[PDB]
Amino acid sequence: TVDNYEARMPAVLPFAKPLASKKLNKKVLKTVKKASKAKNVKRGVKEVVKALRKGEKGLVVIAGDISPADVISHIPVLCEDHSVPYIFIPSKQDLGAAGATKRPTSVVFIVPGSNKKKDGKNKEEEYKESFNEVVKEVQAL
Amino acid sequence: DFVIKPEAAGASTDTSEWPLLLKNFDKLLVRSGHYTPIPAGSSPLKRDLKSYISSGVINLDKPSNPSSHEVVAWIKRILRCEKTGHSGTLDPKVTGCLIVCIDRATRLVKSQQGAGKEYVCIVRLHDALKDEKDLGRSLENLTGATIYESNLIEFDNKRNLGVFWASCEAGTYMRTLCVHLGMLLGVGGHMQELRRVRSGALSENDNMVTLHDVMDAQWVYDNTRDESYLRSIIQPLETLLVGYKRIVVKDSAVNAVCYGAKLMIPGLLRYEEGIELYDEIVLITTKGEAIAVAIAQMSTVDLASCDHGVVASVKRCIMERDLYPRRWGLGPVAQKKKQMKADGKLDKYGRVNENTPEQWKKEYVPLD
Amino acid sequence: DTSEWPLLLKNFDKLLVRSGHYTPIPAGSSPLKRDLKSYISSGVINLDKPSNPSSHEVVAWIKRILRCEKTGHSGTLDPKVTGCLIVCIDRATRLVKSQQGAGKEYVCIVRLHDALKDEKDLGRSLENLTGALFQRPPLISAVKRQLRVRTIYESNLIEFDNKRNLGVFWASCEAGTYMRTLCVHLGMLLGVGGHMQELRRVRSGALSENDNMVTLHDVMDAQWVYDNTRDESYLRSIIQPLETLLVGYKRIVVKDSAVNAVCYGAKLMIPGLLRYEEGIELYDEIVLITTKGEAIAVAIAQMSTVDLASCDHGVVASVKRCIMERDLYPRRWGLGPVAQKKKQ
Amino acid sequence: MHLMYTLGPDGKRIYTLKKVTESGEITKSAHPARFSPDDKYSRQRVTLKKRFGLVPGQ
Amino acid sequence: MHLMYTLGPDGKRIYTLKKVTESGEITKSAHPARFSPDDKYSRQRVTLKKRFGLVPGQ
Amino acid sequence: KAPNPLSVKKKK
Amino acid sequence: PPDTVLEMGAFLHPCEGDIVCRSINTKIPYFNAPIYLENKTQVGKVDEILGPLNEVFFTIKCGDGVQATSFKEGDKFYIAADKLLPIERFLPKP
RNA sequence: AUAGUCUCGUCAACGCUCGAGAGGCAGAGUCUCAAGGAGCCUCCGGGGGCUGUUGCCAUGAUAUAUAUGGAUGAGACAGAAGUGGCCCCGUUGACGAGACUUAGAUUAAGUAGGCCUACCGCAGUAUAUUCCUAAACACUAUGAAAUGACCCUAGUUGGUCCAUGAUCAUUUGGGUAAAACCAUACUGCAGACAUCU
Repeated sequence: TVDNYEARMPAVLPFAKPLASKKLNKKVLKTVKKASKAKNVKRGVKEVVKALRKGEKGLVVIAGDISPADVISHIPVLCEDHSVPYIFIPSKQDLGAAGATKRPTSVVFIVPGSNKKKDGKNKEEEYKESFNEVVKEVQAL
Repeated sequence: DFVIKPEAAGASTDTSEWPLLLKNFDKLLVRSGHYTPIPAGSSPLKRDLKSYISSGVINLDKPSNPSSHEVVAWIKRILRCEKTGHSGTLDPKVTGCLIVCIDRATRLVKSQQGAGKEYVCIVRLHDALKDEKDLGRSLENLTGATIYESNLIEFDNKRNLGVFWASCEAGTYMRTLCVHLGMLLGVGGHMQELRRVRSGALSENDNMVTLHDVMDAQWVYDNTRDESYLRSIIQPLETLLVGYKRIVVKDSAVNAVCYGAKLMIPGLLRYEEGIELYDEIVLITTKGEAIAVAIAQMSTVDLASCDHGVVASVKRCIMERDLYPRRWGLGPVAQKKKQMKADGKLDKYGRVNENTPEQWKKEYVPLD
Repeated sequence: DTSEWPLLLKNFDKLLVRSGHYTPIPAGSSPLKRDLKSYISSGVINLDKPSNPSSHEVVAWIKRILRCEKTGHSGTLDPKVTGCLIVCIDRATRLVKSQQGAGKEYVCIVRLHDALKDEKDLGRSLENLTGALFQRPPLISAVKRQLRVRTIYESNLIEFDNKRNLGVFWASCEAGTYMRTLCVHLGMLLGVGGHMQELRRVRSGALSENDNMVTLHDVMDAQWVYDNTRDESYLRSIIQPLETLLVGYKRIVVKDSAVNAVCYGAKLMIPGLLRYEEGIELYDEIVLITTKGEAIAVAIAQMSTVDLASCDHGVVASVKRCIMERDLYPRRWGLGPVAQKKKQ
Repeated sequence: MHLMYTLGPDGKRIYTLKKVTESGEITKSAHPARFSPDDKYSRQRVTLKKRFGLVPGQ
Repeated sequence: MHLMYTLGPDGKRIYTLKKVTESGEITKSAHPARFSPDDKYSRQRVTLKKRFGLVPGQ
Repeated sequence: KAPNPLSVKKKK
Repeated sequence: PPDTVLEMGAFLHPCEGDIVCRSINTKIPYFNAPIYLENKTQVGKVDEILGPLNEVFFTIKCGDGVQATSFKEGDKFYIAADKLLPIERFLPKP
């Protein structure tokens, strides 16, 4: 089938900057999937906003094909307030699939170290290098 | 050389692009072109921000959690005004169009009641249909005599979902309509979603904004001192009066009409074709401001034909009382009546007595 | 076809026509077709002011070079600013503040006292300083130092060198805004400290640096050319008419017979109105022009569009400030049909 | 939700149940976003829309 | 002085801190030359600019 | 402290 | 010292020997107004008022023996009640 | 006197989704729910499919629960708490209360006094002058430049300025310190509805 990267580009909101490249989008989706296996993830606007307000640190991934736009139009400047890097991807179905849920989600906040279990700590250690290189490539934009 | 030559090309006055109540101003028949403008008042689009908000309406997209009264109270809290209101009430689960009137615009709430409403509704059918088109036929069984008109937009039998547009008074009749569609189809059906696409004069395509827009515009004005966004989201109350027939008033008679006088022939400036006796009309100035909603006490041929009479009576006064100066009593017949009252040819109230000369009994007709 | 027409006569066919017919009077001229004395006495120079002199010294220099009777400016007195300086000569001084609502634009270099840990923060700090702002005038400025609110409408960070510690940014600001205070505030929000290294005004009111900007060498060379050669072309090239300062104003075209009465202080009436803008509102500031495009006065509108279109008589405008001289046009009042009928 | 819409040539809404139309244009949700009167993010929304010229009247 | 400029496609100035742009174009100083009211070289400047047509009046 | 005498002048 | 002092600012960072504070007070301070603690002891006076209307900052001119590096984030700085003036004054009148 | 308008609080009548709660919405705290797991089959420890229209949670709503939905959320604590956080029908008539008026809509160059003055419109002038002197800013005259000059607890190779004149010394001499508007006084020009064919 057609990939959701090329499919959802007409639906991308005008303020969806920075937008990930296809290789970067694949790396972000893989990192989100590994973090969801680590359970080091916040899904949806409510959880992401609450975690940002408490002071959690990580990476924010925002879907681009969001209608209406007032669902997510406060997230990027709120991430800038708390010094958290963010990046936009064009598809919310892919974000939900990588975020270990059946239905699509709007925004994902990877917070490393958010799981109390030791198995979650080991999974954090194994996806840590991918998370670090993704964050460096996002901040390089 | 570059000099504007005589009879050169230039823009001609096209009143079709004039805003709001000033649109098609050339269609109005002219009672008189001789008048003195008073440098008072403003255009409805050019009011200062206090008068613009105090005379403003908001076409709003209501969310699916709250009711209309709660949204109106929220808008009053956000804009920090004295009064807010609305005419068409939406149920909580319904989204769509809602007209919110602010302060002086709340005077027009009662008048716009009873206007037509248009909804777009999704009906969920409990079972699949043997024939799809029968649903449309079923809709034609329910349309008319109360649903005035309806149109089936789409119907997916695999999803068992049908979206259709209809015109009706309320949304509880939409629940009832979906239940009767289910019963006459025989499979049974209920309402999935409902949305009002038109409430009264305004629709969803006529500058609908959201509650986030209202909050952001108030925030921008408070913290940035920028009024453009607040002026964009808020429309004048004259937008609600475009359907009415218009009568244009001289500036000397505006304040007298605002206090409660009956508007008369010397005050009339322009009038519209098709004005019939006892029809509801709108009294406007030359700047397009709405003075009042009135009742036409004379017809169009009468307005063309008579030299004296009562033109209209104020049903609901819209304009503030002291926006225009008091210029009544300064006319020729008015000063003559004052002189007769002072000099004993009329009593203290102005009625005819024995000292009144017979020529005043002939030429003057008391409209009181 | 009217887009190439100069100055205030540009796009004059968009004006609504009240009266299409008039009989011209062979008096006056176009602003570009004036004689050289009237051209200089009504002239405006968009000057590329250098860094070292102040604006007062530059205005005095232009007055001494061109042998004017007075010259003026309404620019901010920050030292070391280069770029746009609007110099009004003689009568044009009365229009020295006609474009204050247009604002100004600046390209500014900020020097940071230390290197930032994060580069992008500088841009973020600039985005924090956009909007209504609390500013106090610096010590160097002649304006009294009280706290005011000044609006920066839009700003953009052009470049930043963290090793050189220098940041070039463009800003659009309200008149009365100081960029020295803005650079100090940027340094205060960053925490490293900073100040204004260089400042350049790229737009002042309506005129910009691309709108025929000349240097002081151009003024002195043009005066030398006219003195020794009797050639006006270079002096006419560097000097602009005052009508350039009146763009963006709503225009009313006045009949020739009604011009000089307006110069004598009369209100403008409906029989003297010829053409007018769409959307003229009551109490707006407007410019009264002739058919030749020369400006009679700045006036205050007494009627709106419907009254301008459909009223047979009455006050159209009241003179706020008269630019044109008396008796440039003949006195033609008292000759109209209604006035002669009442006199008879 | 199920109500989707597109914009016609005139600019008015065309209502569909489809996520992707026959022409291939992705449809938009008709219902507005959830609002709370105690919302505290007007600054963030205004800043983001002002970075891209999306503020009405800008 | 640090402020340099180059000419864009539209003719407006692009301001920069660099001597040479990334495309390789040499940037020009944005500030004007220093002026003295006692300068006595108008004849030389006018003659040289008339020799090459650089006079604005010409 | 005080206005100039030429600034505030009485009528003739 | 005044009997009643109101919390004026919160510490942000030092800047060139001055203390930058985000204003936690709705009103604008007087120029050179003294800045206190909860102990009513003066640490300095207001040096500069800056920032947008929604987010006002002020820098304090530190006195003798008062160092900007000695204070940490979250420290509150207090002003007298009469040294505040309403923000409506600086806005243009209607 | 009469009549109208605006702001209000009661009764009656007629309609409606039939209207005050164990209610709803917004917000705060705690907890639960997102196929994040398990098995199988392939491909090169990881990737892709199958179980899986499965499972987990909510929902009886005019209702198919073999159903409809699920973070652009739902449920429990909570029939609670709180409301000094908000919301809970419309039209007409009558009564009572407070106000504003009681209005015929003027003026093709003004207002007030005794033919003339004063105010009003516009345009100008003045708002200290001369001499000496202090200071600031910039220039200019003379001499000094590539081993150029200045600053910093000072350099694994610091930074800034610099013939487009830096930084030093003598004073060589002149320049700038405005303009616009308000207020007061004075002077002058007009009282103009704009024909021209």
